[PDB]
This record gives sequence, C-alpha cells and structure tokens, in this order.
Amino acid sequence: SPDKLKKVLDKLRLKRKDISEAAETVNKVVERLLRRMQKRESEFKGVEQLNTGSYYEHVKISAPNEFDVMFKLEVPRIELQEYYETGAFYLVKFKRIPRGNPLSHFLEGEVLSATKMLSKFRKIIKEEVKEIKDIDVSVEKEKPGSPAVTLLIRNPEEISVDIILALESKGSWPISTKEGLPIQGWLGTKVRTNLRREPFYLVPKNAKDGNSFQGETWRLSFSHTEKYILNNHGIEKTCCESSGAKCCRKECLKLMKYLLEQLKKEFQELDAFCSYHVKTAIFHMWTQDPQDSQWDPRNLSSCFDKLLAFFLECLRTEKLDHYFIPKFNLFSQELIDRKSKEFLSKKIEYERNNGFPIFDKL
Ligand SMILES: [Zn+2]
Repeated sequence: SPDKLKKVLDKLRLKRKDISEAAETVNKVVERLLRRMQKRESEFKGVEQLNTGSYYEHVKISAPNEFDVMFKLEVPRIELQEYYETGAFYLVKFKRIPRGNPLSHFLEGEVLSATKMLSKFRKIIKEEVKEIKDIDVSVEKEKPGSPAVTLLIRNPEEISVDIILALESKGSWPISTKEGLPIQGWLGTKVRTNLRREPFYLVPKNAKDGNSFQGETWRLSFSHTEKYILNNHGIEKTCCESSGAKCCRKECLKLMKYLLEQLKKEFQELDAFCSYHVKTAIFHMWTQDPQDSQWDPRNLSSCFDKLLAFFLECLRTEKLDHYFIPKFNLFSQELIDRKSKEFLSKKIEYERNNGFPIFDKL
C-alpha cells in the first residue's frame, strides 16, 4: 500500500477539482477586464496578464476562493536605484525619454510614486468593472497597507481576486542578481543566459522602516522565471515528459508547502513564513542535487526528508538567500524573529518524528 505522503499528494491533487469552476470564472472576469483596459485610452492601455502558473506548486498559500493575478505593464527607460543594500527594495527613476515620459504625472520628484500610479490603476479598474453586466464584479474597499486591487466576484458565492500591478523592464537584470540564478551545474549555462535576457518585474511593496519613501518602493519579481524553472526542472530535457522519466521534484515542493500551510493554520506564531520560503529552499536543493536520479519517485520519502533537513538548517543558521538576489536574506533577524524560527523548527521536528500527524486532518 501507498504511504501517507503519496496519499497526501493524491488528496492535494484532488483539491484542484473543487476550485476548478471558480478558477474558470476568475479567468473569464480577468480576461474581460484586460480587454476593457486595453480598449481604453490611459497609461495602462498596454496592460497584460503575466502568466505565473496556477497549479499548487506555483501559487501562494490561499483560501480556496482566493486568487492572485499579476498585471504587467511595460515601462521603457527605467533607471533603477537600489533602496536596500540587499536588493530587497528599489526606487524607480527614469533615463532621458525625448518623446516624453508617459508616466510623468505619476512622478514624485525624480521617483515613480506607486501611491499615485496605484491610485489611478484602482480608479480605472473600478470604472471598467462597473461595466461588466452579466456577472457581478465589484472592487473591495481599499485596505490601507495593501497594494492589491481586489475584485469581489459573486456568482453567487464570493470569490476574491487580488490584482497586482507589475512594472516590466526589458533592461539587463539589476546588479544585485549578478550571482543569482546559480543553475550552471543543473539547467546549465545556455539556459541561464537565455533566462537572463528576459524582462524582470517590479511590484510595489512598502518597507517597514519609517515615513521616507513610503509608497515609492518596489521589489523585484521573477515569477516568470520561476514558472519556467518549475516546469523545466530536470538536468535531462525529457524529465517528466512522455518519452522521459518522472522525478519527485514538484511532489517534494507540494508536500513541504502543504506542511507549512497546515502548520500556519494551527499556529499563528508562524505568520511571517510563506510558500515563497519553501520554493526558495527547494530551488537551492535542486541546485545542490542536480541529477534527476537524485529525485527518483521511488525515493519520495527520503527526498522529502532531505528537503526538511535543509529547511531546518536554514532556520537554525537564520539564513535563506533569495535565489535570484543572493544578499537578500529572507530569514534575517529583522524579517523573522529568532523565536519564530525556533518555534517552526520545533514544529517541523515534531511532525517529522511522528509520521506527520498534521497531514491527518481534512
Ligand atoms: Zn521531472
């Protein structure tokens, strides 16, 4: 018979079925909205959905009726200024644009104001969504401190869709990423070169650090690159394809994400942890153990355990480098209290030694 891990994987997959019709309504609405926004004359006319993946391995931890989508907007001629030395935050300035900067009126001094740009973004979405007549779509009351523009869809049960604006820049990647994406021994040098020729994204995010520059800071996003890696994750090109062999790489990611999700429900001490920490850890593990034969499906329980051990060691050393931005320590004392990491370590060790009873629930 199958062990608990395989049962949990089966159950996780079957959950996709309960979310499918809502997911379809979401795509319907988003696509209508994008068309309306693309028809209209505004600084957001060029907006498009950035595809980041929708399966459990790709998305953040969420309620079954909560969705997130990123709307990307190409912004030519950005001059980036590192705001944090780690590369955690940036200010957005501009180089010379002889024909005129189309985002000119979103500037505050030399810097692009996320506050001004999001305010207009919110206003336009609210106006267009009012024109959707066949399905009840409104905009949730703005949550001070949250940049998402949240759609509420009622058909007739309520679905929430957080819309996140992402600036698209086609310039070379920021200097803070120079040693990031360490995939040379795994996906290799040509893939790394190709991936780094793609755009990078900037998403509005406030730092929690005083009044100066609030509403003017952005963090980098590589959601596109991350999707690509998740779906092209083998040293062999045929990994998980029909004329290749399956590996257990995504299964380990899913198990570890679900472990954290279930733990986060039980213990609000774990509020500062998110699925991105898990995805980051596993990117590092995929780099350390690049061979597809080091992720054989036969070895699921051993591979999951070596991922736990790795994550536990990141917790113990208080260090988990962003995979794209090596100086950005996601497990710094300032982002996550030492006592929270010690608490999570203790919970993980407990689960690992008792056959994962937290997976026994619904
Ligand atoms: Zn594979």
